[PDB]
Parts: sequence; C-alpha cells; structure tokens
Amino acid sequence: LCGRVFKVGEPTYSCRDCAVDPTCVLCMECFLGSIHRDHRYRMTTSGGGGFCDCGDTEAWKEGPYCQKHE
Ligand SMILES: [Zn+2]
Ligand SMILES: [Zn+2]
Ligand SMILES: [Zn+2]
Repeated sequence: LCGRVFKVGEPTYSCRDCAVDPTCVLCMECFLGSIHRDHRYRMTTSGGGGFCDCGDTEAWKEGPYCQKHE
C-alpha cells in the first residue's frame, strides 16, 4: 500500500539479507520502519522511476511490510 514512485536523486534501500533479488527496494519511510534497518542494507540513489516494494511478499524473504503499512 506504499507504492511510492522514486524521484530523481532519491535514496532507495535494499536488504542484502532479505531481498529476493537486487531490484527489490524500500523507500526511506518504509526502510526506517522495517526490520531491515538492523540488517546488511544497500542504499542506491534513484535516477528517477522505479517504486517501493513494501508489502510485496514475493520481494522479501522476511519482513515484507514496514510498521506503517502492515
Ligand atoms: Zn515505501
Ligand atoms: Zn511501508
Ligand atoms: Zn532484511
């Protein structure tokens, strides 16, 4: 229920422990309210476009939702 579309220069966060593949990402809001802030995460700046995968159970091996969207 996030669905945020990233803007130019916006940080995106993946979790190296939980992402199903390297394109699985969270926006800043969802990352900071998720279990993955305590994991090995990777921040990549968006060039614009793409979207947050919070809530997609097929994107995450654990912790698919943040506290705001669960
Ligand atoms: Zn989000
Ligand atoms: Zn969320
Ligand atoms: Zn994780």
